[PDB]
Amino acid sequence: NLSGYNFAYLDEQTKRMIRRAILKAVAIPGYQVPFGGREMPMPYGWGTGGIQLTASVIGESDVLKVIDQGADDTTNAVSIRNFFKRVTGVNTTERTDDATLIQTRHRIPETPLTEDQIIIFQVPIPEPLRFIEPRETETRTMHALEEYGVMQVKLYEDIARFGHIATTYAYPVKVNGRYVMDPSPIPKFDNPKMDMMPALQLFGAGREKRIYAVPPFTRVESLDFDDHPFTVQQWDEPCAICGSTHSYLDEVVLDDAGNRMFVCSDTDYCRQQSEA
Amino acid sequence: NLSGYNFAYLDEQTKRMIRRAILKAVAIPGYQVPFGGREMPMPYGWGTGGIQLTASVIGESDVLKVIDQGADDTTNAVSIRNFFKRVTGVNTTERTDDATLIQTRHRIPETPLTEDQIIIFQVPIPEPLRFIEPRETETRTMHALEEYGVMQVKLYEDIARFGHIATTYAYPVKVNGRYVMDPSPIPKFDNPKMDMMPALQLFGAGREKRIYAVPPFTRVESLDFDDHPFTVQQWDEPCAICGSTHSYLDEVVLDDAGNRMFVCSDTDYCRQQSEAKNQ
Amino acid sequence: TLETAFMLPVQDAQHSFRRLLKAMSEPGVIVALHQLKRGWQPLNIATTSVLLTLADNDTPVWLSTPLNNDIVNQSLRFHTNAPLVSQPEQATFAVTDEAISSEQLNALSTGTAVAPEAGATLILQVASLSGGRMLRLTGAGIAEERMIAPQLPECILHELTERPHPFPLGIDLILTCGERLLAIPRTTHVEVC
Amino acid sequence: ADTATRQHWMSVLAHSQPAELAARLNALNITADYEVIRAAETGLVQIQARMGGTGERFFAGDATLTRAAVRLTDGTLGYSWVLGRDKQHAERCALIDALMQQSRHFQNLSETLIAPLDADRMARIAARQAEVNASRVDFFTMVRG
Amino acid sequence: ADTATRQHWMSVLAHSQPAELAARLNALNITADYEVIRAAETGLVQIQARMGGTGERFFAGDATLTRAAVRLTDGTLGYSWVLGRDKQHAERCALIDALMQQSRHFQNLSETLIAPLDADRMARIAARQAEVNASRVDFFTMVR
Amino acid sequence: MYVAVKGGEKAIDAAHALQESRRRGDTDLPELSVAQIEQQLNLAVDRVMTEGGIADRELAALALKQASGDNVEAIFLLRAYRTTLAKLAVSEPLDTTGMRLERRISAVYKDIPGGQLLGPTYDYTHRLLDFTLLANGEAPTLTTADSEQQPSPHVFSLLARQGLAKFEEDSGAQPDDITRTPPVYPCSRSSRLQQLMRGDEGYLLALAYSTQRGYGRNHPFAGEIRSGYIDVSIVPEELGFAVNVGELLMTECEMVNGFIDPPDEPPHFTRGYGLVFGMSERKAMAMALVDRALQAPEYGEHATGPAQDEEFVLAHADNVEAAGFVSHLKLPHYVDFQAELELLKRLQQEKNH
Amino acid sequence: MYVAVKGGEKAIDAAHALQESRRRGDTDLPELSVAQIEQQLNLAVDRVMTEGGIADRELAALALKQASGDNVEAIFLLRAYRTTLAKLAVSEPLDTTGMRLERRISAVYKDIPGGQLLGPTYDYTHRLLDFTLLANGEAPTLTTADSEQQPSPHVFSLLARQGLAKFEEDSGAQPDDITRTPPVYPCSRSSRLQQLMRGDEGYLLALAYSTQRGYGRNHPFAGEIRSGYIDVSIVPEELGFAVNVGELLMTECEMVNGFIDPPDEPPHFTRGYGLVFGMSERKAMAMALVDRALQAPEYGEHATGPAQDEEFVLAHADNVEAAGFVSHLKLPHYVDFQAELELLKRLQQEKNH
Ligand SMILES: O=P(O)(O)OC[C@H]1O[C@@H]2OP(=O)(O)O[C@@H]2[C@@H]1O
Ligand SMILES: [Zn+2]
Ligand SMILES: [Zn+2]
Ligand SMILES: [Zn+2]
Ligand SMILES: [Zn+2]
Repeated sequence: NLSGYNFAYLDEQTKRMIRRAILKAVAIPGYQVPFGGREMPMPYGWGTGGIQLTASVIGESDVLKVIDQGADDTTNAVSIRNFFKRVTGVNTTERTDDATLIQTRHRIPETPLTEDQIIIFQVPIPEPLRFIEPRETETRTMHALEEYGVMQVKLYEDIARFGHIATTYAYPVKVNGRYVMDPSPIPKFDNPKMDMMPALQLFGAGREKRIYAVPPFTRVESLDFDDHPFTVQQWDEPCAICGSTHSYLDEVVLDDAGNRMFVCSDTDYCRQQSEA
Repeated sequence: NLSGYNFAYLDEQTKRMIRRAILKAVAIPGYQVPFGGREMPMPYGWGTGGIQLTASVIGESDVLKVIDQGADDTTNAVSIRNFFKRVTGVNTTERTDDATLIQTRHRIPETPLTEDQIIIFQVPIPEPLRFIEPRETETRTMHALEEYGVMQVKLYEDIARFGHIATTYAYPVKVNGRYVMDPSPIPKFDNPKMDMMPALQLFGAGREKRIYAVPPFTRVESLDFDDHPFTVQQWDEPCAICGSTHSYLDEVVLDDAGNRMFVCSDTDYCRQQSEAKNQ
Repeated sequence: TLETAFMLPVQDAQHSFRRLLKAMSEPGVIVALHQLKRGWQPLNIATTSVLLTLADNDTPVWLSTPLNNDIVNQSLRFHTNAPLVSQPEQATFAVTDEAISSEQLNALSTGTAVAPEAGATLILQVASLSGGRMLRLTGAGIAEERMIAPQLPECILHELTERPHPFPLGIDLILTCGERLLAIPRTTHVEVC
Repeated sequence: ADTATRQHWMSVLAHSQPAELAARLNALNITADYEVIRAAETGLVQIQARMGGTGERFFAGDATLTRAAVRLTDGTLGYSWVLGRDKQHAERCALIDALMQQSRHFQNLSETLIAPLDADRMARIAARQAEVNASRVDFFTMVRG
Repeated sequence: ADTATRQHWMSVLAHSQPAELAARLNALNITADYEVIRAAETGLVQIQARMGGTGERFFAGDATLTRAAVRLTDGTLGYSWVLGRDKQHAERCALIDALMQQSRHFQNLSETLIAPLDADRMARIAARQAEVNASRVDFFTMVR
Repeated sequence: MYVAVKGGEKAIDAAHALQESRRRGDTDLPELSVAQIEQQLNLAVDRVMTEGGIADRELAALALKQASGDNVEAIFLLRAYRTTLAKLAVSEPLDTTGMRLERRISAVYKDIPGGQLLGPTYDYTHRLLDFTLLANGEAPTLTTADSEQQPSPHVFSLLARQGLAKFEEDSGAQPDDITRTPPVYPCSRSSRLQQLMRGDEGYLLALAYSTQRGYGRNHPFAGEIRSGYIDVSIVPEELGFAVNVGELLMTECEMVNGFIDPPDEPPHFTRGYGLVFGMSERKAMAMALVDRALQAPEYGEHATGPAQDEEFVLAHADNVEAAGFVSHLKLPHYVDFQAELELLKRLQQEKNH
Repeated sequence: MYVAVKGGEKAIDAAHALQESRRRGDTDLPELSVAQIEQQLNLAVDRVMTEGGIADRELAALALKQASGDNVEAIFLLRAYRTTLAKLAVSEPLDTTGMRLERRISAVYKDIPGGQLLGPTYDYTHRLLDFTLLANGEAPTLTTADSEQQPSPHVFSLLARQGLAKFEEDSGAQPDDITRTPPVYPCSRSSRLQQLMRGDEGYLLALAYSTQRGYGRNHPFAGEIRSGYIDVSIVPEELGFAVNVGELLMTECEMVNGFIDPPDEPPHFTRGYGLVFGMSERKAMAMALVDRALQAPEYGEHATGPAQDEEFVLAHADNVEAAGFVSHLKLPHYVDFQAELELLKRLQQEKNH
């Protein structure tokens, strides 16, 4: 408890409202449950929806793991981890194995998520079809109408415009076989990991104030065509540190002339492999 | 008589520049002469231009009269007069006829000014076309070419909308038959007093960095139409104090009920009328 | 050696400016500048007072060759720090005597229609402020009419009577004779009677 | 006393904190007689800055500048211009400049007055620079988002 | 018509100073077993203003507001709402609110606690008004 | 946009330690307390309270102390701290007629019922730096007069009872709350006033100045300025009656603006409105002027100045948004610039071989 | 019959007495010193030094103390004091390459010569109020590293030697001085920069934020932020050579603002410049952005938004003018308002009866 502040930095009213919204979202997998909180200014862009969920669901006994693009060394991830250490005092770990709360931005950890874990995803936009439908009045109703063919248009025309499905980030999915949800801009590599995961996944968008959750062991399938099944391009380049190419690789720039290298995005799995 | 500051609080370079500006303004009656105005102890828009003009002009032998809204008892007038006393230590009078330098805000004294008197005006907006044209880059050329037709169009539009000219104070004048000059924010009631006056008229826009002047016995003609002549403010009541009927009156709401009393803005003239029997 | 300046520079400059302002705002009025008791010869008392009370670093001064002495230049750039130019067109305060020529008069700066005050002031030293051609003055500063007979050169008389430079352009003339000073701004209508 | 040496000791005096300069000068106790040609005057110095640091000049405001000038019995004129308003500091700096213009005090003050002050300033600079370098950073960026 | 009196003494408590209220309450040496049913909580009170002072409502920021509740042995509930963040002050105000509803303390505390505090506040308000009215600008005066 | 950056934890912590040590300054001097800041730097606290949005003197002074005197950083701190507090109630609408006046002036009449009560004000002071403040001293003794407040009716009430202006009637419309839902332009006048009260003082001042100079003129008259304590009241659910929770020191500005000629109503004056915490009144005057300027759609007058532009005025008045925008540009964008370098280089090759 | 009496001077003197009593605040607290404000409210001091025009920390702190924390009032106090003092000299153009760096960062290049240096900053901090500052305390002992500073050439020097930018070369032109003569639009870049350095930081920050709307998500980059001590030296005529008169803490921002393709010239990155006293990083960045926006006429651009309108931006940028001419509405205007009242009464009596 930070002096002068509530536990987890949020007033209990916002916590209670977000908790009620989380319960409704769990009872309705894939549905972007609205919640009517206030406006909270934060320095780092990440947090308008993820920090709120973490504060709503974090407890004194939790172990927090903050991840930015899979990494824990990121400046924003370190800042958020320190912020939650200050306002909650929870323990923090660098291992997906020992973590009980994993706040991540645009990345699922390589390590399988076990039971008694919650993973929170920051969602810049909670409705994928905002790029097509400008007015939200039809967007809400078409979910009940099940008119999910409109979002299939971009998938259909991606191959026409480029020859292959290039939507490797924020690829839409259908969860529970009913609700079309768009996760955070996680890579196509991690989209399979959402299929019947042992852990409870929470998605929170702040600038839109919509929450949706994926209960553990919930069937979520990538949206594609039978003639063009959802496939993830295998990686043919290794990691410059541990070498293993079984994990999604991000790029780190080393110089001002464009020089760079590929390293495992999930630094925890990278360290696990390196120490092997 | 100065308490550390130079006489009149301004250094000699500043006063010399202001003096050159005043001479140019007198040589070009009605034209706004730019000058390097300095920041004064009074905030911009509180009479800094008039203060600087008086500091440049005033001498030890002058009797300074500072009136705001026609009265010497106004808070701003009190402050300006006290500042000049501190920095110059000159004689200060409330009688217009006894004064040598008169610094006014929004009023021309009811008492006619004599030959050797200089009256200095505080001007917020030296440009008479500022409200029609906010940009100085355009009004400077409009004054260069004498393209004053837009002011006449403004008066025409006022007549069309209301049937009367909307401007009531700061009523634009034509000076020496050439320059459309903005007077101080004086009532149009005072506009006729500027015509062929035997006193020198100075106009200081301290925040806007402009000085202009009207020499003695200079034609001053308020703008108007032939079928819509120039008319002055008039009240159905005399002064509640001196019974005057030719002085610019002002309202003083007495109680919440709505009881009014009209009394002279020019308090010196009011006192003159009160002591000399009543009007 | 250098010519001295005002004994009381602040008070003397203020009084000189007030006299000059009286002369300028009421053209045709002769005023006496009794604050400086010895002008910078060839410059007389009134011209020296005008220069001391108006000239400074910002105002280039052009002295006509008859008046362009050495000690006067030294004292002028020491007491006022005013730049000393060699051509009439570069001057803010032109100083000349009866020997003024038409070319010099027309070279001076009359200002611009947008900046009419960016012109020059001609400080002319005349043989006398009376006894010349009888001149009638009308305009701003003159109630009904004024009569003055200064001994003006023919070129300056033509300038005043004809005004080749339309208002607001023109040169403000300051006639000086000893301690006495007369002013004709560019807005004064002058006829030779 | 070449121009460079006078510039050096004048800069050292100007950057010296008024308190340290006063204390060290009083400890020196080498006091002489001098005539203040110019009473310590505080005014303004107009700051000229450059566009982009190397382009055309503009005026970046002003700073207070206290100037003083001193003369010695033998006719050596000393001067000082120092940012601030401490008139006593300005006249003291002018005094030391005048004293060091002459061989009587030049070598002594250079070896025991100017050098210690410059060394103190260098020590303060070094300590501050070390604690600032404690915050030296090397950021590594990542492509995409 | 006890609502008006309860409002009066509640306002006298809230407008009081924590130092004044605490000192006077300690001097009274009056205390009854109470339990804080609501722990003193400091949050926000939204400020509602009127356009032109009399027109439509708009929101003019927030202020800090502390609230506490105390239940006495007999079950009387005393509440408090004081601008600021002084939680002990809010608890004291709630305790006094509860006590003032007991017939044993109503008249006694009104004579000894509420009326003196109101008098002190009025005294300082009058002094400040005198100092402020020293700045009034006089223009006209009746003359007989 | 968002460049992920790694490897600065030690340097960032060292930088924060340096910043805090510089905020504390030289330890020889005492530590500038918060009570001192709120008592003696009261106008900075007024501005920070008004813009941040919490009318707590001590919190604003603490934020100012933490920010080393920076008003934008203090406003950020207070605005963020507002998030951790629970909305306990909504007050009754303020009744400024009941304000306990510390100051009251009216520029539209020479004198009015109640008098021109100057109160504490820097107006009419000669702004000559007071160097005696470089050392300690003693505050002047306060001359006393009649310890009474005369009826001070609002000058606009007087103008409306003459028919020269219109009373601001309450239609019962629910005020908009930007602190719950982001503004959508065009926004109702209540939302505009709420955003104006939170806007940067130095920017709304410049917009009001522009309107004065002729960029959307509204012919303003300081119809009334008031500064005083107003009682705040709530109606708790636990109880059923209104309770008084304290008083707030606030400043109210009512501007008399140019008159209009309605098609079927007598000509009358328009009016702007401003309302701020504390006694910082230029913010209230600028708020009233910009309020009148933004009332252009209400009066059907086409905008001719930037101050009449609703989106321009309101979308950039918030200090927090602009400060965050400017701070983002400082963050390491090594990758993004490398993209620009390649884009620029291709243009150089195509247009110069 | 209501004989007029004098109560003006006795009104303003009492008002000023009340204002000074309010300034001193509660007397049970020690009166905060000018040195404390200088050392702990150092960012307020930096702003007042930058906008008031005198780089004198003690004077700025005194102005803040005398203004009751009102930054605008302190700025105007310092600006009015400027008139008191005489211009003793003009320094040689400042050399920011010889800065003793308190802080040096770049958002475009990682490996800049001399190394990145976060220095004292509020960047990366959590905007959490430090309630431990409600009581006395002391900052943590500062960590230490190598005590040597490597040479730190400008980033734009690298950009220019790479052909991606144009080196800012002095042509020997005489800078314009608005303090000597009134502004004459259009203004040279020197005049614009001089005016901007005196411009209110909130107004300039809002203008810089508004310039973002012009383009999309490709924001500018802080090419180099550099805060540290610059040596000030003058060439006195008594000596003829340069004398090092002191040093000033200044912040210099060079913003990379995107590239343009001038005709008959290879495209290059346009740059904005901002120079402030002290560590006023936000003000310096806003100044750089507004400077780049006002560079429109010389780049052959069209003003899309008020920020690129030279006259509107510069005429109202000055804090003192805007504050004075907005606060002047508190001055009596009953003569002018009576003229309005008479016309409106006549209009009402003709529109209806
Ligand atoms: O800019 P300045 O300093 O010369 O102020 C001149 C005039 O501007 C303001 O407007 P106002 O006429 O109502 O009275 C004030 C003041 O007298
Ligand atoms: Zn790896
Ligand atoms: Zn009368
Ligand atoms: Zn970015
Ligand atoms: Zn006005």
